[PDB]
Amino acid sequence: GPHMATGQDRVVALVDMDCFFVQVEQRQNPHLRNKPCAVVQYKSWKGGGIIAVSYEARAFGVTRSMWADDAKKLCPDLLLAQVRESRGKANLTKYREASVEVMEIMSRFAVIERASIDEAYVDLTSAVQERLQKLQGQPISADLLPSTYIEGLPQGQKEGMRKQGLFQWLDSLQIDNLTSPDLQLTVGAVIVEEMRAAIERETGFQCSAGISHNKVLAKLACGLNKPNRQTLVSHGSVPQLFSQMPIRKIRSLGGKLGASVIEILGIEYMGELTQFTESQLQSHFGEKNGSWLYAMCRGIEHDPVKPRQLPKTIGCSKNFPGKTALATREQVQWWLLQLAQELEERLTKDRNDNDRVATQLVVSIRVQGDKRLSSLRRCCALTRYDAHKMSHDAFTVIKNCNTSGTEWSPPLTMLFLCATKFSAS
DNA sequence: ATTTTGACGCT
DNA sequence: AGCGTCAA
Ligand SMILES: Nc1ncnc2c1ncn2[C@H]1C[C@H](O)[C@@H](COP(=O)(O)NP(=O)(O)OP(=O)(O)O)O1
Ligand SMILES: [Mg+2]
Ligand SMILES: [Mg+2]
Repeated sequence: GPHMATGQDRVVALVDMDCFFVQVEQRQNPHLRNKPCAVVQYKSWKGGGIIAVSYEARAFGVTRSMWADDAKKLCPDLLLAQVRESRGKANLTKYREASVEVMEIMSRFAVIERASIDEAYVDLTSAVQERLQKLQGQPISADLLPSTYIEGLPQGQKEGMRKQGLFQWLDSLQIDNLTSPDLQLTVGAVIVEEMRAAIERETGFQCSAGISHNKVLAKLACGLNKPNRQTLVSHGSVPQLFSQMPIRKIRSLGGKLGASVIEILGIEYMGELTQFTESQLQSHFGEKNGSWLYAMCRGIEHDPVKPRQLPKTIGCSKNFPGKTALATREQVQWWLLQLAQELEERLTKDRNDNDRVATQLVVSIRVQGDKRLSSLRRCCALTRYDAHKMSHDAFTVIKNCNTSGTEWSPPLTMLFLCATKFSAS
């Protein structure tokens, strides 16, 4: 009762851009706007591989990882934008720069955690407290929440349903209580409406958001009403929401760990986890995972929003599948140089922008026939931002993988260079 | 022969 | 450190 934590101490939002790379391309090229569209990498093999899909194209069944040639079978009028190629490889600079546009806007509202190229968490707890003081007990008009869904409501047209749910929620709020978690989430949603309006006004890009008490629930909430909408998941909404929620839908449970939860416990839904003691869950999944699951299935998580707006690593990667695998020393050295030149360009820009220098170079390769994605991943010192030195050092680190008694055997099917371990500069 | 990323955990 | 998991 009075000593049972409820995980309602923070207001956390997760903002995630809608079909992000597509919107970047649609801003640049108005002919792509409001069309079935996808972003592809490469072209010669099966029309290229799709990495982002507009909602209009998703209605035809087009998905990420599809070859463009097959997507065209589902959607004959599908429009395509190609990722830039530089030095023989896909180059993601346009999307990294568009991401910075969005992150810098979000950072005006609160400190952010950059969780991917297109999404960030924000801890709105302080901002909500401030806004609740500026409010002075006044009620919250539905007009301040024009794109907000309240998960679980209404209870007892889709825009009409959205407004019915919001009306039920607001009618039940105790606006007189500055410590009420539900009121805090509501003010958080007002702030997120403002943040999302600023992103769209200042970049042209639309996004969705989740508002809840922790990162996992905010991320889950965000996807409930994509695109171009935001969703509030209250603590009270958790039992019903989790009662039919597949375990794999919760962040970190979409892979082998989640599959093992399902198999070992004989359950399907997140809510079913409440029927195990913390010790039982720790016995199956480890101390850390077990405690995390015990709290998470009750809607409780403590993972903080970390104050980090910039990536911690800067990497360059290229696969050489099938016949294109690298079988000569000239080939390996040429491609290591291509990757190192892109890396040097990005590192020099990062140093000028962000007052830091990377100090370690990680080199990773895959050899043809290896079942693992990396046959070798080894580090060396990164002492100067020079592409020829970095590529020579990478070659020195990998050269003893060549079992050729000029030739490279087995052929290399992947090269990867990554700068890590930044220090102030 | 989806690829190109990038954070964090384990030992 | 090097390897693995998870997800964008
Ligand atoms: N497997 C992959 N390989 C390469 N790039 C990928 C990728 N998955 C995503 N990206 C890139 C391209 C994506 O645009 C971007 C963000 O990924 P999301 O937020 O997971 N998906 P999006 O924003 O497109 O649609 P939604 O409205 O459902 O959020 O990351
Ligand atoms: Mg997105
Ligand atoms: Mg995303």
